[PDB]
Amino acid sequence: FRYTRFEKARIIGARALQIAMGAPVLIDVPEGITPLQAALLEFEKGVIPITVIRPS
Amino acid sequence: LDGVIRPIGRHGIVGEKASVLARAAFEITTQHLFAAAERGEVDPLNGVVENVLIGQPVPVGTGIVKLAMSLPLRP
Amino acid sequence: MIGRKKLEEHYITIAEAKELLERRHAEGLAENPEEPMFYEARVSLEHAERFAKLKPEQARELKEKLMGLFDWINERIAAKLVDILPEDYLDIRVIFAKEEYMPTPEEAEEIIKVIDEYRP
Amino acid sequence: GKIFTVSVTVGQETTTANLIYSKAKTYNLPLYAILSPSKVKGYIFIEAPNKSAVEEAIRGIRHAKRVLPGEIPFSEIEHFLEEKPAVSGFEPGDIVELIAGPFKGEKAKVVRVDESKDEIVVELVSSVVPIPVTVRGEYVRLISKRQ
Amino acid sequence: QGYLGEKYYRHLDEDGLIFPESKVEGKDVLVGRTSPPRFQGRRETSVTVRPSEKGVVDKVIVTETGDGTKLVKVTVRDLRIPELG
Amino acid sequence: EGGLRFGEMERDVLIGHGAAMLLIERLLEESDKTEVWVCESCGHLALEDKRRGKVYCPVCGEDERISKVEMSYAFKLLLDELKAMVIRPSLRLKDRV
Amino acid sequence: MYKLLKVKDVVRIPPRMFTMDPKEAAKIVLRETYEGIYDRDEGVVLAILDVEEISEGVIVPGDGATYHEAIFNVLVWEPRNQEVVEGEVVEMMPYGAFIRIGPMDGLVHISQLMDDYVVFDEKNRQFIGKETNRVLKLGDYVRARIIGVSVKSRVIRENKINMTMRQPGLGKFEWIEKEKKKA
Amino acid sequence: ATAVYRCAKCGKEVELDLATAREVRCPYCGSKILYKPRPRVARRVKAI
Amino acid sequence: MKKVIGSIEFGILSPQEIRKMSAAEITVPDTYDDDGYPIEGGLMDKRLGVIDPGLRCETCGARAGECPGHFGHIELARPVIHVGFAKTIHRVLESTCRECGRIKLTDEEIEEYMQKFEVMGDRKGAVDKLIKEIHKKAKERMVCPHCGAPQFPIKFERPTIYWELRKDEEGNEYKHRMMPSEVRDRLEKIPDKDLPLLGLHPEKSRPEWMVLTVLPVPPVTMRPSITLESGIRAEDDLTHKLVDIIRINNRLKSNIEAGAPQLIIEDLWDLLQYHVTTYINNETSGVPPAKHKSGRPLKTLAQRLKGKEGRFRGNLSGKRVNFSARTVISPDPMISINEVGVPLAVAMELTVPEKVTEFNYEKLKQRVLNGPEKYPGANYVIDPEGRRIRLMESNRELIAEKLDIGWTVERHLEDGDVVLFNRQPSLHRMSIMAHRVRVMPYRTFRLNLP
DNA sequence: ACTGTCTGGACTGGTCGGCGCTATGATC
DNA sequence: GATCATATTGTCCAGACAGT
Ligand SMILES: [Zn+2]
Ligand SMILES: [Zn+2]
Ligand SMILES: [Zn+2]
Ligand SMILES: [Zn+2]
Repeated sequence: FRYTRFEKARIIGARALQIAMGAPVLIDVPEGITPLQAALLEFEKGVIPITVIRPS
Repeated sequence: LDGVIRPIGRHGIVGEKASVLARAAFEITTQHLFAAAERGEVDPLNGVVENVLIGQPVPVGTGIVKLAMSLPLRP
Repeated sequence: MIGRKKLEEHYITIAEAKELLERRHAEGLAENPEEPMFYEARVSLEHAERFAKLKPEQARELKEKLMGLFDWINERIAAKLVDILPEDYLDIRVIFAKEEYMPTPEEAEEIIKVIDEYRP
Repeated sequence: GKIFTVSVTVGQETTTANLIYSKAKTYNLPLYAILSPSKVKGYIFIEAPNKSAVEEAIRGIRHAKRVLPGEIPFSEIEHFLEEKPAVSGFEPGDIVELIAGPFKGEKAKVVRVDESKDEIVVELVSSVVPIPVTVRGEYVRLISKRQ
Repeated sequence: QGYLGEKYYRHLDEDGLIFPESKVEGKDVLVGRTSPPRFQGRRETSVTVRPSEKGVVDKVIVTETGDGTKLVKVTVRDLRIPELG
Repeated sequence: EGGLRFGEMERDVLIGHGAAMLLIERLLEESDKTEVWVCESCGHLALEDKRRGKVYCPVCGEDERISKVEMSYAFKLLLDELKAMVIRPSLRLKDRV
Repeated sequence: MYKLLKVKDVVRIPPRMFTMDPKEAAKIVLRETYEGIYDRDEGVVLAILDVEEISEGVIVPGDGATYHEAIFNVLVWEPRNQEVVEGEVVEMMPYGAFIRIGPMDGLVHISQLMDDYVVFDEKNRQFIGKETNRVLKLGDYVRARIIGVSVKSRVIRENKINMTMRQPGLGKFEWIEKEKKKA
Repeated sequence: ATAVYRCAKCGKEVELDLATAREVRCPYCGSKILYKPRPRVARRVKAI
Repeated sequence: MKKVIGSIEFGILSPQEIRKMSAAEITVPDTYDDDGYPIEGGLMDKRLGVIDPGLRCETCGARAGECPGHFGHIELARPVIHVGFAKTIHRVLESTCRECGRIKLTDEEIEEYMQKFEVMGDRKGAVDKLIKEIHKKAKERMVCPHCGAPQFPIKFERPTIYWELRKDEEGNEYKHRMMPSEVRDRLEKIPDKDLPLLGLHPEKSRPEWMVLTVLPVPPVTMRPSITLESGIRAEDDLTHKLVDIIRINNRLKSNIEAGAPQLIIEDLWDLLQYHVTTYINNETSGVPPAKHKSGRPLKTLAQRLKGKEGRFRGNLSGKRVNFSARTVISPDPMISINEVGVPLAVAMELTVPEKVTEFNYEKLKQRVLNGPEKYPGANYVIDPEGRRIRLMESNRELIAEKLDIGWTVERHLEDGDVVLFNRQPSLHRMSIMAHRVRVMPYRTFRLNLP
């Protein structure tokens, strides 16, 4: 299983929107980054909770 | 697509588009809209340009991605 | 319209509603602000505890007895009967005057001494 | 004598008719008759042997636009030259609109109508309290016939 | 109403005209003009510098138009030292 | 102090990039975002009275089934133009989920 | 009339409630959303008891909140036409008397309170019968059936309830007992 | 609110009140165009 | 909750719907009086909306800038053929009998065409082909299959003139002008079951609605009025067209109520028809376009919708956006391909709205404490409830002390921020890319050479 | 069934800057 | 003098249509 570019962008956008209005970060933060960077590090650490629904 | 050669203009692919707003936005806006009013056509807004005109997300790229979330997040 | 669709609809009685409102009051007491509910829910709980004629389990038993006794009545009729708790023909008549059926004196009497069982 | 229509500027049909009369008097025109009813706005009628005389008589006046090609039958304008009060045909209980007067641009309902005093009595529909007022019969226009 | 700000009229004289050789910035008032109200207090219709433009007021000319009304033309100069772009 | 035009070509290349939410933010959320009241019974634009404090559909009634829809003000102007051109657009509302 | 309903609905949980249990968060959202309002086909939404089943969340575009398909129990109150109910008079003013029967307050007309020209006493807010000589005071249990419900607004207070009381067999509990004694 | 102005052609000082001016012109030569004189308040200009 | 437009259904507005949607009735062909106030019953009536800031709308009670506008209706003295449907009307006039009103097809043919319509599906081309075939088949029948009444050919003259080729008792062939009232009466006789054969919806596209009896005047907001620099209000072209329409309609009503002869009534009817046709579309072929007093032709709703400058292209498909800058580009090999040179003046103007969280609270607090005149700073602060406050010198420290989790800070453009970089014309999707902000104190943009 | 003719529509996008216009012949 | 109703009704390509 692999993540497409559109799916990854949607996941990062949803995670950043969640972080902006709540949703505390599941990993450490560099104390000053934007929520988009927080979502990027969450994706890089493989800790994101958001899945992708695919038709079948 | 329909078994005959069609152009890309108002008399071709755009002409047989199922969306009223897609046909009206490109060419012959007045007569296309009036003919749609005559026929009582229903626009399902399944295209891209109609969602652009309205404000709904387009059905291409990230607009087709569906996401699921597990609520009990415990960091 | 509450929600997208309704699955089950039941005509609940006064006693069970009072129990549910007491549970909501306990939940609000567990909630940090001192106000459990709004004005309408608190006033409803006060009215229910003022008109708490029967215990919730006694009300449930009476309602199920009414439901199993006859067939033309519904949950609303049984709930209204257990709410009023009739004793004679007058209140039964003023309840069923505008209803679809004006019950005969025999079935009215049988409803009456079904009702007055374990009646406070 | 055939009746033709001359279109003129609204509100000054009488002035154009007087100008045409003066032109006919001082220019020897074969004009037979000129009519300008007050109810008809922006047009006048000319009884002339032919339309050519009509367009020649109205020529040179900037307030006369054109002459309609058709010919008006005399039965159409027969009712115009008839002695009849403006209050005739108005029955109480209907709704009228007041053209002029202090109540300009107001809808009302007719209560009393008389032809001897050339006046009519109307109650304002927008008034919360019913207060009848009197207004000239020619100052109202029927909008819906009802009893 | 319509008062842009206290500091925007700091370069104006008592006649509502800007003094020459005065440094100006964006939205700075050059000619103080008041208009009669539509259909209240007098409106504000002062001529101001463009928001993205600045410079120094080079000259002020007072004259009349063809109808005899007053006309004030303010020429403002800005030094353009060459730079990137 | 005018804005910068995001023309048809810019929208086309944003579609080609596959950026749906970026296009939504550019064309809608930053230019003419607005909210309207729509009647679910007939699709007409409902009227909201601040004095009465209530939202209702004048062509239809329906004081209950009225929903708030977020859309561009240009789309509302287009709907008004269509109504002025004796064309009735009926907005069939759908749930977001 | 009190009612218990099982309602399936989409509940929106904001990201600030992610750390909490999904059932508790859905219950909190439903309580802050639906409680205290009036529904045309349901009545006075009184309380949300619990949430039985919840589903996996779905994130819609343009919103970080999570939407869950949840089934829950709602306790509501629906006034019915020609329905009898017992209450207590809580407010009296000359044109009519207000009685509490539940979440709403029913209005009983002074003309139609009894088949007698009952006078309102402004000294102590009392109702005095001219011929029957029956005194109506605050805190008296009464029974009446409803004839008019106004559902023109979604606010409970703005809704109006009018009942009927001139029919025999209604009124105060003492009045009903006295009528039963004659029969 | 009267003020002094400089004529465009003759250059002599012209005195008039713009608030209540029925007509603004230089009476000395009839010129209808006037220049606002530069104020004597010291201004500071950065050298390049 | 929130709802989205799942689908749009199109149709023809019925006169009853126009009357119900109208908040006012317009009869005065004027906009403002001498003092500038709106005239009651006019086009600028407060019941249709408010543009001037002082006024308050009568229908909804809202001030200017928030009132959506409300439509009005004008009761025409005589029906007027809609030009956009006019040719289509002629098609119906060539398909339905003049007496019975049914289509000129047999019952078996009608049933077969119904099966053909049901079978093919939803492709537009097949529907248009079937409609054209049905119209061609019905237009060549001079005898009604249901009533047997004779039929006459109908000649369509552009834009809204209909001629019926009739025969006198002597066999001479002449042309009778079909008035819009007669056309509407003929269209009213067509039942709902024959409408799908003509390509009309029984409940949405009734043919009688194709002839205008009530004219929907647009809201004030959609045709706004502005005040020029000379103090004279500048009316819109649509406002002038509606003024002319109202004046002609009032003259026609006055002449009808006065018992004017037929020459008057048809002439005023033709004038009103021309005015309504120009109001629907001023570029209609065969008629002179409506012109202003200065000789400038007006653009009506059709020109507002169509064209490069129209609503569809100039306002809907493409529109001006906020938070955008534009300036000259200069080379900068010292930056990466991922980076764009953003000037300090541009960076301090364009603001990124960043929500205050537990990890960026100190940075956003420092941005607020810097202010709009110090880089890196902030320009606006939005509370969780939703009130936006502009940061000045006075409240710069007060807002910073009031900053908490959930607040939004519109901070200046910082290094590493993602922005779009587009050059026009955008021939391909590679004509815009997302770069990283690099802030330099010069004035021009800087883009890497590759 | 072919053939020339009449009618209708579109004519790349964006930006900087300016110029200039949007009443009048009767009436008291 | 200060107001006021009215103020006219360039080429090329493609689809539909009388004519032979
Ligand atoms: Zn509706
Ligand atoms: Zn001089
Ligand atoms: Zn309004
Ligand atoms: Zn027939």
